[PDB]
Amino acid sequence: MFENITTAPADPILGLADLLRADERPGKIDLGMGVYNDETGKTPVLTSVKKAEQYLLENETTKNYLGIDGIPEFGRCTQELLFGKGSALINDKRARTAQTPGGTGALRVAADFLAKNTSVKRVWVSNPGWPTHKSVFNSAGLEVREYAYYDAENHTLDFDALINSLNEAQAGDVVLFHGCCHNPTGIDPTLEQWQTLAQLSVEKGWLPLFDFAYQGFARGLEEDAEGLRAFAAMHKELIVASSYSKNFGLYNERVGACTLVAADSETVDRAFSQMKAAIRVNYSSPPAHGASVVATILSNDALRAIWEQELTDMRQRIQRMRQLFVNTLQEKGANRDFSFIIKQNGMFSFSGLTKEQVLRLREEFGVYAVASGRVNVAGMTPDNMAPLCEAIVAVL
Amino acid sequence: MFENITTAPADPILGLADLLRADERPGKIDLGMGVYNDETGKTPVLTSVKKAEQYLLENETTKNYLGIDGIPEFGRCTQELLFGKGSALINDKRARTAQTPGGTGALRVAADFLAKNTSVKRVWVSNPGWPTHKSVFNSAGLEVREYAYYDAENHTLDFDALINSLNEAQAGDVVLFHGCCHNPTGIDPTLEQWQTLAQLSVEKGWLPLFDFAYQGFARGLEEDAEGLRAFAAMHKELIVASSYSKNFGLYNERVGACTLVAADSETVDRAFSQMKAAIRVNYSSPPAHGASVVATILSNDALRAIWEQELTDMRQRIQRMRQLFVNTLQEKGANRDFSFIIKQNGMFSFSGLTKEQVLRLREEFGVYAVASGRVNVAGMTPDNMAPLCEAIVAVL
Ligand SMILES: *Cc1c(COP(=O)(O)O)cnc(C)c1O
Ligand SMILES: *Cc1c(COP(=O)(O)O)cnc(C)c1O
Repeated sequence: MFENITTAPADPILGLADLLRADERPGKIDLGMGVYNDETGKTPVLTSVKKAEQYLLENETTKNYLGIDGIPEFGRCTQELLFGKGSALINDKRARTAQTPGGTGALRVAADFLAKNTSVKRVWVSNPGWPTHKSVFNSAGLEVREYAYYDAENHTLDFDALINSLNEAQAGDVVLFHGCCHNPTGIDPTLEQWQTLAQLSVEKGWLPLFDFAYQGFARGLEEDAEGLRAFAAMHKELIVASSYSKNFGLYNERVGACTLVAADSETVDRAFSQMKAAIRVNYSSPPAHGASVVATILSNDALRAIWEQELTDMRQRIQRMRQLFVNTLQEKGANRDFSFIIKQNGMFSFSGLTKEQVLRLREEFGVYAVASGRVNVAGMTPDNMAPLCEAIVAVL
Repeated sequence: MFENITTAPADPILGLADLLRADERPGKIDLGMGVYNDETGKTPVLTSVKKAEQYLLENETTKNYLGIDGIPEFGRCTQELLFGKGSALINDKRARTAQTPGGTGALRVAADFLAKNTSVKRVWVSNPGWPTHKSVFNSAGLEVREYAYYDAENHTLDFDALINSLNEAQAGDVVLFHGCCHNPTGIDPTLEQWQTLAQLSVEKGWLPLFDFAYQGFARGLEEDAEGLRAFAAMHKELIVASSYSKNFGLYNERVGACTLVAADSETVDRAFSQMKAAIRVNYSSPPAHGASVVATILSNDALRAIWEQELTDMRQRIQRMRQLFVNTLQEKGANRDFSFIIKQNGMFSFSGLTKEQVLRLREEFGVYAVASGRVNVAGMTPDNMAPLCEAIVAVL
């Protein structure tokens, strides 16, 4: 039965891991996958997380199955983090949250839910964008369409082209937006642009689907959610797929959530029962450990304070590497101006390097980036900055 | 968009949890979901697990993403547990294992893999059986067919009817077998019957898919895998979905595996790349905690010894509750003979109660069982045995 199965094409992002371990030479620099590194080039477990794990080890009395939607406290805390402490969506009980295995798992659950319970046939994603989006929605039987977003010549958000691109989107179509720290451009809409988009969305009857994997990496927890909250004030329905992989450094514990919002509590509950049905035939119930860590931290004043400071330190170290990167590039004979990199937020930098330049950096310099020219700034340290910039200057 | 979504039908097994919390009266007895309870009626964390979690808390240095297939040690140890220490399947590198979120997650991964990478169109499951099987395979677009299995009049495995039922199965069809502790009959084929089945399977060209969620609950770790090993000796290809939810008491951490076997290493690797592609568009990579606990225990001689003894104690307590159940039933005026319950292995008892009797036990006695008449013996304690048997005798 398996004689004729064909080898699967490598993943443009996940596949980098395979090439890295395969490469033996020393001095390799991993600027591929979006993982935070500290000044020493390691991805440590946060102190707040270690303390929460300590608490769980001493107070946990059973590993008995969680409900299909997961830990309730986790859901409450996630909703507060997304919509704000005293949000009306929470007061009117218009939102339902299912704990899922990572933000990717939330997208999959959203995809299966939409495919068999609604008339949705098309999902609009940005270009440039995150490849996994297309792969996940296509796997559920939904077609993916792309909308313009980036002005490569001016290194800015091409709002005009974005709006014109979306005019081709019909009512009932799903439009996916990155909450903040757009992957991979790092360029987000201003509050006024978000407001215009929220207004345009209601008017044309689109179903907003927010992918929120970097809350806290742009400006702050509350500020980074302003766009989403702008939409939530106008819309009766929406979907939010969020992840705690980066802001909690819980990558491998797979901690995320899929939040559903409807016009009222009876409608959301009815729709949510079908979301649970989708989860039931996938992994049944979610993994407790990671989500339990998040709930413990967010619900304990002391731990939350420590975590929030650790998040701030991560955001600040990336900002510093971002400025050291630009300076070191020009300092070593940078062919052109890379000041546009300072205005990008998040872990990445959409450098503008071509596919061949990225390939060359990999083969003769041992520097790994994504073929799109996306580099992980969070992967830069004071130690690898010099050799890193020297390789880039050599391929320009 | 969500105005007209219909409420999802309740799950025959998972739904019991919702009715239990909704029921306020005291004295409720949960004999529904397959979860182990100790003499006190609680589902404790195993001591070996607590020790492994202790080790992880002190030695873990990062939560960085695991590869798509999970922790390699976990896979190695899982293969050894399934096929035996020095198995030829392991020597010839004919098997590939992906760590998955629970045994249900492994089934889903197997389902998606088969649906888009092979000609498989039909999956054969037993009747009586486990409802989630049909739901998972149907969700992937595969049709489910049922084969006879139980002799309700003699409380035995109707081998004749099983064979005749499967003659309608064509080559290229998938046939699902429960490794041991058949859910819900608790009646497994003898070694000789397994051998006959392995022989019949090869001859008719079926693709075996084993669901192994109770290894160690029938007779022992090695003995419980004899059937599977009988098949693995004859077949060139097969699939095994296993779970550590019960034998490790790690229900909510979602620890399972999907093992693929092919004629040779180049074929399995090629086919496995497509299995990873299936996982990639679902949850990306698996949750580390639970699987890391399992790997730690199985690879440490000291911890493994403690765990194995804890497994033995669980199996033995269930056997004792099984005999106390029968005695207490006749002792209180049991209408008929329930000695057939002693010969069933695993956590359950296929009692023979009708749907109405089960409904009545629930509504006026507060005793919860599955509509199929399946009762969780592992949920019985010396404390609830009396009231439990009195309710059952009243509905007979
Ligand atoms: C990292 C990321 C996610 C989710 O990641 P998980 O590891 O699955 O939690 C989702 N969307 C984008 C754009 C991301 O960068
Ligand atoms: C319990 C069980 C499983 C898997 O359970 P998970 O909780 O998903 O690990 C699979 N098949 C049967 C027949 C089971 O009883």
